[PDB]
Formats: sequence, structure tokens, C-alpha cells
Amino acid sequence: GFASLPILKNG
Repeated sequence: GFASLPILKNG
């Protein structure tokens, strides 16, 4: 779970 700017998301 990572929707937060800047978006650091492996998925």
C-alpha cells in the first residue's frame, strides 16, 4: 500500500 506523493510503489 503506497498511494502518497512522490508514489514509491513496486506493484
